[PDB]
Amino acid sequence: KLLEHKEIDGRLKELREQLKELTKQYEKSENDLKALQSVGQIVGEVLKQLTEEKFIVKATNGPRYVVGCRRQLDKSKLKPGTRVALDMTTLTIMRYLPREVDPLVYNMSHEDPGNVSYSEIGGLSEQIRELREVIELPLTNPELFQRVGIIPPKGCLLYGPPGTGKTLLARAVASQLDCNFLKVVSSSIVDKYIGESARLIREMFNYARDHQPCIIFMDEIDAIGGRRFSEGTSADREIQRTLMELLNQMDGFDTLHRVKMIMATNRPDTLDPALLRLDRKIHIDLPNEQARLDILKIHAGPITKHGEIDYEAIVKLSDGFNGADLRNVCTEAGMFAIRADHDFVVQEDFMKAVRKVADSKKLESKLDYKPV
Amino acid sequence: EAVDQNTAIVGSTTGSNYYVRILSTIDRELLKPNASVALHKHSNALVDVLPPEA
Amino acid sequence: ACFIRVIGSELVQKYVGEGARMVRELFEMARTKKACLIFFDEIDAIGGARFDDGAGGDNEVQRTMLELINQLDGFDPRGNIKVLMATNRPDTLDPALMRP
Amino acid sequence: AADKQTLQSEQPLQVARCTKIINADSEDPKYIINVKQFAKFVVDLSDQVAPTDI
Amino acid sequence: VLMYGPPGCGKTMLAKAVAHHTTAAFIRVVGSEFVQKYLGEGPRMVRDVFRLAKENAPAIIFIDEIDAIATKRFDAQTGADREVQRILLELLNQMDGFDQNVNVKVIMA
Amino acid sequence: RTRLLDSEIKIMKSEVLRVTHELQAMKDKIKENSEKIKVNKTLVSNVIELLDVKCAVIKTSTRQTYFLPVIGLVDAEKLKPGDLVGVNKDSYLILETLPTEYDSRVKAMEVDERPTEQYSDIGGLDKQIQELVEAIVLPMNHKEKFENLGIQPPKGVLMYGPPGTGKTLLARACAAQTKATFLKLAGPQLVQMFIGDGAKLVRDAFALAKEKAPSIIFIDELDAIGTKRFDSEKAGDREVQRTMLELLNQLDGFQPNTQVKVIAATNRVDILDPALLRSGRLDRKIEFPMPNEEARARIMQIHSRKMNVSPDVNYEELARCTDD
Ligand SMILES: Nc1ncnc2c1ncn2[C@@H]1O[C@H](COP(=O)(O)OP(=O)(O)OP(O)(O)=S)[C@@H](O)[C@H]1O
Ligand SMILES: Nc1ncnc2c1ncn2[C@@H]1O[C@H](COP(=O)(O)OP(=O)(O)OP(O)(O)=S)[C@@H](O)[C@H]1O
Repeated sequence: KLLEHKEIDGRLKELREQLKELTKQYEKSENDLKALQSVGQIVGEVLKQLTEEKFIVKATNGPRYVVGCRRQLDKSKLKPGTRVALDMTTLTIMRYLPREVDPLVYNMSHEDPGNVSYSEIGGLSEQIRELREVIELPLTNPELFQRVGIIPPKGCLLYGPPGTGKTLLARAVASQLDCNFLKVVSSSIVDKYIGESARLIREMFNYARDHQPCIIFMDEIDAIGGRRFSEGTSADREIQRTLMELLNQMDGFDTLHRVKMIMATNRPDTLDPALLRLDRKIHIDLPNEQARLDILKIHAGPITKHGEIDYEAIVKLSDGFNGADLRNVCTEAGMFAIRADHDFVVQEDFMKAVRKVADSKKLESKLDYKPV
Repeated sequence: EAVDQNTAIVGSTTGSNYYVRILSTIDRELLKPNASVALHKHSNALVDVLPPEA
Repeated sequence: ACFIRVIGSELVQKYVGEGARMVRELFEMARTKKACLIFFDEIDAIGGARFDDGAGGDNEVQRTMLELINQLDGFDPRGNIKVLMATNRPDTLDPALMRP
Repeated sequence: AADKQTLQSEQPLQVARCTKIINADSEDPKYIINVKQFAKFVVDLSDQVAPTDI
Repeated sequence: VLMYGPPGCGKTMLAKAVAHHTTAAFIRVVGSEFVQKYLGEGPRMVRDVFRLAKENAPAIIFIDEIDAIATKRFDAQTGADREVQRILLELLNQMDGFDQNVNVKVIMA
Repeated sequence: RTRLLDSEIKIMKSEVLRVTHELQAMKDKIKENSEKIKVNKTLVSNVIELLDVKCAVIKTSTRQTYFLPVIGLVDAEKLKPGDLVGVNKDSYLILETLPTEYDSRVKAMEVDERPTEQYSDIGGLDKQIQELVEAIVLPMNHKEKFENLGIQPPKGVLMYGPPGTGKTLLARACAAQTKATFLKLAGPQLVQMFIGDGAKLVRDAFALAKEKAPSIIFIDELDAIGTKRFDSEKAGDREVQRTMLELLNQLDGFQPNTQVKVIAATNRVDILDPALLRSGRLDRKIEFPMPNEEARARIMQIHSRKMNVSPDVNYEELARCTDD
């Protein structure tokens, strides 16, 4: 009768798990006690190192002082400009740390949603390789440019109808290369002041200078990149100011290594000539019959359909439609099927979607403007 | 501004200019500029002035 | 025989809820008496379309006007009271004011 | 000196600055406050008050 | 002195070449950094620049921004009243006519 | 059974270990948690950024910077760079996170008046009934049905019609019949002198919608500042384009989320840009035809029902003798 054995075994294992979790929690509690004891550390700025101990500083949000480091903050790399922390009591430097990251950068560096690789949207069959010849050329390896020597460019410029795939091209390249896509669109930089936009721009340039394989994305540069007229509104003067600053930053003084730009907008004609000098205006070309049908297919893979969808019917039913367009086509097909809730899809519903999208095309006008 | 021997009204960087005494051994012909003076926190007692800053 | 002047210009006050507090003050002083008159003007200066700005400023108008919506007609309506908000122009209306 | 010592006898209390309110929380009122201009204050009142007279 | 680089140029490149072959206390800046919100920010910037320049060594310094910065059109009472005021004021008051021993020959283009 | 004694010894040891865990946890927690509550009770501030080489900095209500090597009483995932947090003034350890990332009238954009109204009232809008239901109440609840088939739910509707066919009536219908997240939007309330308002508005509203998935955003006369682009020589302002393009690359360009419920209850759509209607923004574009002959009389009797009527009223003659 070993009932005591297994019973005490279960009780002791339960008490073991319980006491382990609760003692680890008591340890975390003493740890939070230490965190209280580990007082916050004001962040000031050393204005200049007078001597190897007298570091002339000013509080980032207060007066100025001259104190020293704790023991081993490695003054070697510590020079006027680097961000440090200070003592609670004596203001002495307790820890230096990397510089700020200016929140807006994270807003254009951390939103990136992972998605499909580089085979979703059609019409860019030859563009897929074109984009790769600049998109993985430095990313894969620059050592080829020791045999050859050619200095790496910074990027190029896209165009085409709005949201018709340039957005989706950027999404595909992001979710395909997957290294350092800084997804910036620069749509609301200038609120009402002058140098703030250029200021954050300089910050982004430095940030990119930190890490090597940085990737710069810039869509809808319309009201930021733009063209420099005579003195317009104060805002116009600020825009042209940051333009020249951005144009002066391009050349700067030191080569920003291993960073690549992505200039994009609906209307890249808006850019000033002094700026439009971007190896070439790569285009997402109009999906034609082959491309239209390719995207139409890819929009209809995971349907509860059958071997019924009439392909050439929708093909000739079309007058130019991109991946987003024929995505809407398959969607309105499944919707006019869901009108009365048809879980399957017949190409009849494809034709009803053709009706709806042709009705939408009535709301189009003047659908092209050439840049440069 | 200086008033008497080793004592001067000195602009602060905290928010309150003060008229404090200074270390007398400082060369009297060096407290003329609004240069980077340095004092104690509470005492606000000038120890020396530094030429450069910012 | 009742006529109480409350001009929307004076109603341009810079204290949050103080406008709404005056709303309740006037609305209940009116309900004490009867056949009253309350004459809000400069609704051009007050506003008819719910303009919103991130300025963090004219939102005492927001709370005040929602309190007004609450306390004018329905929830002890004006009845023997007339609370009048009028304009120079029906230019900026709102789907909340055309109510009979 | 008609009351020149009662004012020196009222002294046992010095509290309650301006302290404007902002809003309040739930599961406890936790009314939110700014004193004059300094900052926002999600306070918990002195329970010897009314949870709605604030 | 002065330069101007149009399409297919390299005027700035020349400046950086000289920046190499120069071997003294030269500081580089951009005039765009002079436009902010509060009073005299960029003006006081260039002022203290002049001070520290004539202080360290009257050898060399250079700044690179002319367009939308050195604006002779002082005449539009719509935008940049105090802004263009302080901009062009710093520009001309720092011109000083000249100073003849400082920051020898900044350029722009 | 000789091992039973050793098992009883080990069980007494496990009981003493559970009691010791009880002591070290609860007894010490009296003190620790009581101090935490004190900081909470007895007496709101911003996160700056994150390091873990855990290592975070504090931005105060008094706008002051304070690093810490260890955060402590909160979780870094519950945080991010630039986060409001109710923090110990003294310890400079974050106590709790502040989930009030919402503006004043950007939050007031969620309205709750919601007067009731059904499709029976509106006369002459039968197809409006059908399509409004199918594209409002079903994307509100039957989101999976489109996924069952596997294409997409509808993506935006365009409510157009001359003044006296009604489009905001569809807003009121979506309000009454559907009880999802009310969040209006209109045209005139976009007019601003402060240049650059709709950007932060749209971003924060998108985050809040991520919190509030049944995100109904009825934008009456959405064509107001979302308009056909212009091209001239200094003839025209820009901030409209700032906010418009910002919303373009906010909604479109990224963030696929079927929570989208966006509608334009304007009068005309000819002033709208081709950048505003293609395939994911306002998918369907159905019109508000003039009440034909007796749809007018239907609306009329909807007015002519509550108010007491002498039944000697044939609405047919009425509707006929006032055509168009
Ligand atoms: N021959 C060249 N070889 C390599 N890079 C060159 C050459 N010429 C110009 N560049 C590029 O242009 C920059 C330096 O020339 P700059 O004089 O700054 O051009 P620019 O006259 O300012 O024309 P902008 O500013 O681009 S409109 C460097 O960053 C180079 O990348
Ligand atoms: N089927 C209908 N049911 C109710 N009212 C209708 C109908 N058709 C036309 N109307 C008229 O149209 C008005 C409805 O306008 P709404 O769109 O709800 O609000 P609104 O502010 O006028 O928006 P507009 O003018 O259409 S852009 C009512 O006053 C009705 O008299």
